[PDB]
Amino acid sequence: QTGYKSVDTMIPVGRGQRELIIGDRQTGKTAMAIDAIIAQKNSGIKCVYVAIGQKQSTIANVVRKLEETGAMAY
Amino acid sequence: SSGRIIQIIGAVIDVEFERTSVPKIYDALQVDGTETTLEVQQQLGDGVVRTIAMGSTEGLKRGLTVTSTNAPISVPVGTATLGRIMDVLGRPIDEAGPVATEERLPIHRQAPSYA
Amino acid sequence: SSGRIIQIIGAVIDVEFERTSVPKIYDALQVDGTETTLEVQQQLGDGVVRTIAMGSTEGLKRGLTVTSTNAPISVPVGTATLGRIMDVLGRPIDEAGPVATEERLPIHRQAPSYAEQAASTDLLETGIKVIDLLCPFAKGGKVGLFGGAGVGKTVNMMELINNIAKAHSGLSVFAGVGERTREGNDFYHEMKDSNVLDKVAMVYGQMNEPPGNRLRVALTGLTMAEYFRDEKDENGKGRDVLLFVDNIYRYTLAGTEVSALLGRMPSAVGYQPTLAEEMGVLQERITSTKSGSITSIQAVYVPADDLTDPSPATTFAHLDATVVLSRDIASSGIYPAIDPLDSTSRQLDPLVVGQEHYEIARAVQNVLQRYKELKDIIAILGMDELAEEDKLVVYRARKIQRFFSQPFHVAEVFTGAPGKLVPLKETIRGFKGLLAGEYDHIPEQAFYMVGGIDEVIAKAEKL
Amino acid sequence: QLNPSEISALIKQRIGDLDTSATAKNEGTIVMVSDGIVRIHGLADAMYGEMIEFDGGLFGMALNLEQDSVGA
Amino acid sequence: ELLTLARPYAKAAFAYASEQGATDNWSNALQVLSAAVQDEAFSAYLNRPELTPAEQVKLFAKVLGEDQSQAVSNFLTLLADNDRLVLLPEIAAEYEQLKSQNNNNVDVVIESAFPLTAEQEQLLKSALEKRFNSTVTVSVEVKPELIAGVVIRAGDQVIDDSALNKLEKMRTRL
Ligand SMILES: Nc1ncnc2c1ncn2[C@@H]1O[C@H](COP(=O)(O)OP(=O)(O)OP(=O)(O)O)[C@@H](O)[C@H]1O
Ligand SMILES: [Mg+2]
Repeated sequence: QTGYKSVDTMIPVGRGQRELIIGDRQTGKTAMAIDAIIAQKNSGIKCVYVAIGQKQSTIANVVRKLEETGAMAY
Repeated sequence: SSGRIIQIIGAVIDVEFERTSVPKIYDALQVDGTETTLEVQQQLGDGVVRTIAMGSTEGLKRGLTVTSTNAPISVPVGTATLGRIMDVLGRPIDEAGPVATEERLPIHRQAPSYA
Repeated sequence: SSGRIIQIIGAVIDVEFERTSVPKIYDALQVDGTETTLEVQQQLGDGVVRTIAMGSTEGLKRGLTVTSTNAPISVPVGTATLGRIMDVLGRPIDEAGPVATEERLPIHRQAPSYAEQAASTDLLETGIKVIDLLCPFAKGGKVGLFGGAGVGKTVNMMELINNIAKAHSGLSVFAGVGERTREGNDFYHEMKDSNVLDKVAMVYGQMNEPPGNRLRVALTGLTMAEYFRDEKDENGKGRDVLLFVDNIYRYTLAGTEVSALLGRMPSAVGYQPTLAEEMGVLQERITSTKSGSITSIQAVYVPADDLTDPSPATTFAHLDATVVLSRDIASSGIYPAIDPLDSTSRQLDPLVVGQEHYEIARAVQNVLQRYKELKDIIAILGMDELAEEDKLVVYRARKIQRFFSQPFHVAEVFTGAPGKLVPLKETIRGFKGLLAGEYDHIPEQAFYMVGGIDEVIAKAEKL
Repeated sequence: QLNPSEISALIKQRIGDLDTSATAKNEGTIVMVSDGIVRIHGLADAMYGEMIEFDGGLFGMALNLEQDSVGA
Repeated sequence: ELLTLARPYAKAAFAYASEQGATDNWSNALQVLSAAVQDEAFSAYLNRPELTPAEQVKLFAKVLGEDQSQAVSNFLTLLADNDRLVLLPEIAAEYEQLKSQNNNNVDVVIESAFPLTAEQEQLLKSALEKRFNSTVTVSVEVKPELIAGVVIRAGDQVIDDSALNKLEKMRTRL
């Protein structure tokens, strides 16, 4: 589950897929991924993130957001 | 002790040193003749090192001696630098005489940690 | 007289030998430490050779001894492989125990000679509406499947598999070439529940191995198909066999990968200059012969739906039909979901298909393409403002689209897995009547998800 | 001639210290350094992807295996 | 290639030694150093990265013993500077070529199935003299795996009497 009506309806995702997100810059791809993570709060499955080529401030911001949701416990 | 030029192209220069002492990857180098300083770039090995120019490239001849400082570029720092205009080496150009600070800090350092 | 590891960079390997003892090209080299094997690519003088690693690229130590076989790569073949899945080396990867036969044959034979071309062109029918009407096949042909991601393409191939198996003792074979192993496993299990593996042989290259392996799986499948065709049974003529290419583009890319590291200079796109050489080598060993024939199906991928660059260009000069799948026809609920207007074959010819079938195909092309171009104005105004002419055309086109809806024989679960395999002649009859208008008085739904006129009329009467 | 030449080589130089006792196959010499790229003399024993330790205590990655040097 | 790289050095060395007649001494030194570089041990010791050109030069002087010269040392120095030490034997070979052509001598290599007697060898030397060369350098070779006859190679020039004739007849029949 991804929370996004369009995503959850038109192009689903199943446990084990290799789906890809693509687009131009500042398009919430970061945000979309984060929301995807949030959605699995109640799934019981686990979630892992990697940061590449980004200012540490960005990463710390993201981490703080996750803790604000408490998601950074699974 | 000292090294000397092998080749000159544009702003990139090479120095030959004894295997006993070869400069570290970033160090200030004093052309022992005219007024020019050099910054170490690569450890070309076998006593060979590659560098970049900090002034004009002229008067320089293949073989002229040059020394190391064993220290990278460090410029004056502090309030005494404020209200002043210094060069890329911290030398004044505003004709306000030398800067009255002796604190020195290198131009290279590590990125701040995540923590 | 054993060679040693002298230099390794990524995928290219080099070995020293005693100058008297020099391996020939394309012969296997035995890593004396591991089971990994090396194929000669070129001889570097002084007893130095260049090779590619068949197997893992781990455990490698500069100065490790390696031996040869002084013979090309040969793998076992014969009926003792049917329903078994092998590696690039012909080893059991299905954990079903070792292979039973010792009949081992090399993989680099030459293309069949000119004098031994099948002296006459042939034809193949599939019992499928759009194909047998608009995509005829010659036994020994070359078929391309372009695009298609909202539908089960593997379902289509498996339908063709059941087609040929029930149609002929001619067995089938598939090769995994950069296989999306999810789909490969799905296909494996679905053929399994079909209980049809006795006419099938499996080799997989699954995007996880050095480029040579995925290059050479094609040769493996080729060799299996060749030998199996060559088994002349009780008559002096063996069965005509069928091949499945997981993707030709990945075959191109396999060589494309390490070409530059081989010292090869780039090509017009940066590609390998030996592109056409290997391509022809591949295709020319796929033909129809004086005794027996071999044909194949090639699952084609297109980069960014662009055809105007060499990678599909070279391929096209070897196919015989361009089956281009259609997405929104699937959105129209059509089972086969194959475009009826872009797919063609060079086999559309009156001399080979007769005149009547050819001209029916002509007429249906015309009516469908004319209906397409009226879509806009119909949307703008409506059917009424068009002349009474072409209203029947619209109805006939819609009924044609319905008629194309063919329930699948083998899905096991799509509509009950009902086979149609209607004769070409019956479909000719039906489409002739529809073009004439024999039934241009019935809702198109009666033509939907059915086969011949008998089914259409029965459906129309039951409702 | 050939073998006499070899013996004379062993004569004018005895063993050459066994070439520093096979030059310590477990020792790698720092040769060429530029932009995080390390060239190493010796160390014939190498995997494609060894962990490479140093006097500084840090680590490198074994990537390029050459006839003469090592790219890390 | 490698021979191409070696060319100019051979020219220089030959010119100088001829101008000093010490050509024999340089040839002997060349053989010595070629054998030297052939040694894996000697090379590996030489290619140790902690050695300036002086180290390698003096090492070559030592292994040469009391045979070197100032011209020899200069030559070694220049080659060490560009590290062309590797392709030395080819330089020596070309140098031999130069002395042979200069003295107009031609070196001839002959393989026979059976070993030969000096009578026949002298006869062949005379015969190739009738082939109008100045002088000849004969190197014989027993090759009993060859069916019979003597095969003679003068550079690109070859003459056959052995199994090759048979190969020719078979290709002819086909
Ligand atoms: N669904 C949404 N609703 C409202 N705002 C959104 C939504 N998705 C993204 N945004 C906004 O878009 C802004 C920029 O997007 P973002 O920075 O996440 O893109 P990005 O994937 O990080 O791209 P880049 O990697 O180039 O930085 C964010 O500040 C966020 O507030
Ligand atoms: Mg981002």
